[PDB]
Amino acid sequence: PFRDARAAPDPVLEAGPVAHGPLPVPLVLDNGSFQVRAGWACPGQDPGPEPRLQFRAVCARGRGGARGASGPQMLRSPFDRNVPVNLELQELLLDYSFQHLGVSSQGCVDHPIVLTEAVCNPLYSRQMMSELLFECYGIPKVAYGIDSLFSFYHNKPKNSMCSGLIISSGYQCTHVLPILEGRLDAKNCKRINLGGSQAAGYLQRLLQLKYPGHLAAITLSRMEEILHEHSYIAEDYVEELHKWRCPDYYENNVHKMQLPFSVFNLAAYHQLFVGTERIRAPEIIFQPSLIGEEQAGIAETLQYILDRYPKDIQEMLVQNVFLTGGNTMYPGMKARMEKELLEMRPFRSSFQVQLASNPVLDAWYGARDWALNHLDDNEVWITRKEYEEKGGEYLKEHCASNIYVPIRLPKQ
Amino acid sequence: TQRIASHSHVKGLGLDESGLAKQAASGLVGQENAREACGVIVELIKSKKMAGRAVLLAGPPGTGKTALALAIAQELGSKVPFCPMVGSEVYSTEIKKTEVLMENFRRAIGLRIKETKEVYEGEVTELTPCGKTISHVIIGLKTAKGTKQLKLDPSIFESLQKERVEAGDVIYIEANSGAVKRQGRCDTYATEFDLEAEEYVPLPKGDVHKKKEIIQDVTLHDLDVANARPQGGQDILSMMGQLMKPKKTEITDKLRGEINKVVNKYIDQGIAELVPGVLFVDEVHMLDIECFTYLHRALESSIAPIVIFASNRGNCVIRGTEDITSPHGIPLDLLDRVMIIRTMLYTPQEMKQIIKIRAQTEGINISEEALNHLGEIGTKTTLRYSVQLLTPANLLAKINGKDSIEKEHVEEISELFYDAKSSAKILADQQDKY
Ligand SMILES: Nc1ncnc2c1ncn2[C@@H]1O[C@H](COP(=O)(O)OP(=O)(O)OP(=O)(O)O)[C@@H](O)[C@H]1O
Ligand SMILES: Nc1ncnc2c1ncn2[C@@H]1O[C@H](COP(=O)(O)OP(=O)(O)O)[C@@H](O)[C@H]1O
Repeated sequence: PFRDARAAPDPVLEAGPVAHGPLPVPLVLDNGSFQVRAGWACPGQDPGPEPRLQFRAVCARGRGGARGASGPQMLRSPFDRNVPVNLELQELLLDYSFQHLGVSSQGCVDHPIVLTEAVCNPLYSRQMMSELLFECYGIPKVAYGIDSLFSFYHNKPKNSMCSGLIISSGYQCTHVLPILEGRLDAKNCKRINLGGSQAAGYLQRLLQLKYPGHLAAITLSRMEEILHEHSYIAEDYVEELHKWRCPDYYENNVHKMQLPFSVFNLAAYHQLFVGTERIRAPEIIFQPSLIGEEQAGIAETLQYILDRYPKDIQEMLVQNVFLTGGNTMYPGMKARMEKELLEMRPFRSSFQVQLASNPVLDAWYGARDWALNHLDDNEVWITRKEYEEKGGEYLKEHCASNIYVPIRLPKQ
Repeated sequence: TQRIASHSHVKGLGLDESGLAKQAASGLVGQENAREACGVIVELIKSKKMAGRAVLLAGPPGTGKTALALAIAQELGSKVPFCPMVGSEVYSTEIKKTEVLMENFRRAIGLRIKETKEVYEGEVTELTPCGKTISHVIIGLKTAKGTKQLKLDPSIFESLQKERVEAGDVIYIEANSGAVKRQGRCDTYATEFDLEAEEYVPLPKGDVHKKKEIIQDVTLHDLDVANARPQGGQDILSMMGQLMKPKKTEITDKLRGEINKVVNKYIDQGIAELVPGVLFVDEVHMLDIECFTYLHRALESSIAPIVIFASNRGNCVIRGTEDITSPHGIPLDLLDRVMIIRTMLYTPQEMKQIIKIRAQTEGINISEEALNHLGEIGTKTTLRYSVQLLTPANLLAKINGKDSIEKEHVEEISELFYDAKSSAKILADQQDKY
């Protein structure tokens, strides 16, 4: 039976939890598309004690017009396909986050910040995100990095130079990232235009067509439960669906999702039987052709990037296949990935598949551990004055960050 | 399961390590003095030194002559060729009588060869030829255990082209033979069209590449026959093969000469080894005087196998002479070239043991009171007749809902199926009616 989600927690703090040693403790801000995750670096403690503000990245303002609201509670959100592209709907998302974390007082946030961004970020987008940050909030110095690569940095066996493929899958994108000597080989990195949002959207539209008698009973927040709790990824889809074909297996494995009641009441207050549907929603990232979409999918793409290298460095970078982010949470994901990988390697060769320690939070914990180390490496950060000579389309090439290129944007 | 048959209970000569016989062992009973002699023959065949030496088993019907001859083939085992033939096989309509003798003498000598069987199989990922004309062709293969690349010669490429292979097909290559087999299209492409005439198979779940050590057996006769007439060369695909029907033919002496000379080359190089085997000319008294005379030449030849003969005749006329009698139906001239082993009639207690060994081979339970009755009936008739009644008796026991032969079952069957002796008594009485 379905549950309902929680809302409106009580995060309130003093003006700044400044510890011993250096006073400018940075904010660690994972600016996610599904949800934002934000908090103080809190140095000198091994386990990250409190990743506060776990909240959905969505805002309310309706037919009333005169007000808007920002916490977990018609709706809007600041992103287009995992790049932020909104003005004040970004501000009132930052404002919520700062106010609930506490801030000093004066006409700026006194603390430096580390902020996640898109695997590639359009130059205009980076420029705007820098302007909307330095101008309005007055931050002293800033760092941009990629969610996935922070999660890798967290999960590495050692704080040392590495190579691998990162497999990442968030709200509206999945990416395959080849990395060599700690550097993202962004020349031949690739992404797929699908993700967990689109899975839920498909599972919704399926069950709407299965039970037209009660369109209103099924809605995204209930699709979330069946997709998180009750769905799994096949080892081989055309074989799973084949064992699902016989009634004696079906009845033993179909999921009985009881709606809340007011004929045994199921003619409207149905038990929403999900069978094959609990496979067809996860599978979208491996076979986007279950939707209309003609793209290679996470299987053909991995082969298509992996055959663009010399045969020795393939055998190097496949030694660390890493799973992180959103959709990798499905049960069975490691097994499907390592089976699909076994067919596309030399007959006796070796590979290894690692799953992130906490697939959803390790991006933030990574950004924490990174900033807490690189406090004083002033070649890594963008300082407030640099933004006055370099127009905002500028970045500092540390590991776990997008590849910079010399370029400039006309503005007046 | 395997069908039970007339000798399937005998498993060897069953001699002890000193060479002496045991009373009852390896599915034989009795006959110590006569089957210790086969022990010596087995050592002679295992010694490999000799050629053309020969043996005659002699004695009345039903005394074990072919059982002992098959027991020898067990003690040698499948390493060594053992060619059985019946005297009456000589009278072909395609070739002269001595040619049939000579073919069968060659069949009893084997080449034993070793090679590493090596197999590649899976979906074809790519074909790429490699200047002016094709020097080699690269091919890629995939299975659910991995991928490989291979480097083919243009002869193999011609064979792939002939099989109508293209990328996405599932293929078996055998690297030794140059054998190539198409097995259908890989089912990943099964949606290329809704209806198309191909057959689609799943991607193989086995290894891309496999190795074995195998042993090839071939006789000198196989070399003779393959090399004498032009090999047809038709994997079908060639209508000229339709016109000229095959026939057997007199293989020339010259060709056997060259074959001997080439095989000697390979057993010097260590590529092959030689196994002199056995030819069992059973029913020998059915040979003609021409053939009996030709054996005086072939048994002298310093290449010939060991030959075993068997016969059941007394002092009958030699076939083709119209006149001359001789022991065992064999000419005295040849009978002085063989060592003779005599074979002896069974006492009643021997037959009881044979009957019980047949019963438990054939799968039938029999009570002691019934087995004593088949023992008695065997003394009145013959061993080969008492052993026939076991199965029909069991089948009546089964119809009457019982597991085991009891006296009234064998007694009923005895009244229902006659013997040759008692049927002949009927023919002597109703003499004028047949
Ligand atoms: N000593 C024995 N031990 C076990 N079974 C035997 C023995 N002697 C003969 N037999 C069996 O009895 C039958 C005897 O066939 P046998 O070898 O006597 O044929 P034969 O008359 O000598 O020659 P042919 O094969 O030409 O008829 C077979 O079923 C055989 O297996
Ligand atoms: N436990 C879970 N099982 C399955 N899917 C999950 C789970 N938790 C989150 N998701 C999926 O994760 C996606 C969001 O992941 P996230 O890393 O926050 O995205 P981003 O970094 O792009 O904002 C959502 O589409 C959601 O459906």
